[PDB]
Amino acid sequence: GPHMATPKANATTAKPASTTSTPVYATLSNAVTAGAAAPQLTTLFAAVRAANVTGALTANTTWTILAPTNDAFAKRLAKLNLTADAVLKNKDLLVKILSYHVIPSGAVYSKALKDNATVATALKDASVTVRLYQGKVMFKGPVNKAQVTVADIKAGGSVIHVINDVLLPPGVVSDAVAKQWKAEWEAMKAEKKVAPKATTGRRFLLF
Ligand SMILES: CC1=C(/C=C/C(C)=C/C=C/C(C)=C/C=C/C=C(C)/C=C/C=C(C)/C=C/C2=C(C)C(=O)[C@@H](O)CC2(C)C)C(C)(C)C[C@H](O)C1=O
Repeated sequence: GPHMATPKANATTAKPASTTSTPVYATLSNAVTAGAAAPQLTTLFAAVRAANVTGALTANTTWTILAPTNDAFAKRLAKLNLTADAVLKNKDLLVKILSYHVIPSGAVYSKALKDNATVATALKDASVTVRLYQGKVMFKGPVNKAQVTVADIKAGGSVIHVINDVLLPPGVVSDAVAKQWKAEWEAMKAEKKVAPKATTGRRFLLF
């Protein structure tokens, strides 16, 4: 018989903006404005904003982002012995790192939260392990681990958690730095062979 059909098409865009002060947010826009007003996420917002990724934050969008306090960046930065400006100007690294900070896996649930339960980030070949301790959600990766200090941030459409430290993907950490942590396991003397991929430390001041 008569078997004929047609294609489909649909799309929309919006750029809302409203600065308010309340315990519960209405949408992503509300969440961002909240963190932006507080210096607690100065560094983070500094990268997230400059990165121009905020555009992704829309309504009816379920996502899990990690907003680590300033101390976090200052910690990992001091330990890695690197410059922030060099990265701030480097869009490549900006999104490269921020990508991991985000979790497209979706709003995690306490019921699903487990010790072995792993989470997949936006960055390919990047995942973290879930850990339960003191009724808190702890994260652990291949290099450097952090713990969620304040979570359950009332948001609209999406959800964000506050961490004390920040985590970085494989390859971003230098050999020397990464070695400092590897030494802990090296002491055992029983693992697989691993080599570097890229180096870092290219920045000079000029007036
Ligand atoms: C862009 C983009 C993509 C990628 C987008 C990324 C990677 C976005 C990253 C966003 C972040 C990281 C947002 C963080 C957004 C973070 C936000 C909104 C954080 C809010 C934090 C708050 C309100 C914290 C509050 C408190 C604090 C901090 C305390 O310390 C307590 O004491 C008090 C209390 C009140 C609990 C894509 C790949 C999908 C491709 C798309 O085509 C596209 O276009």
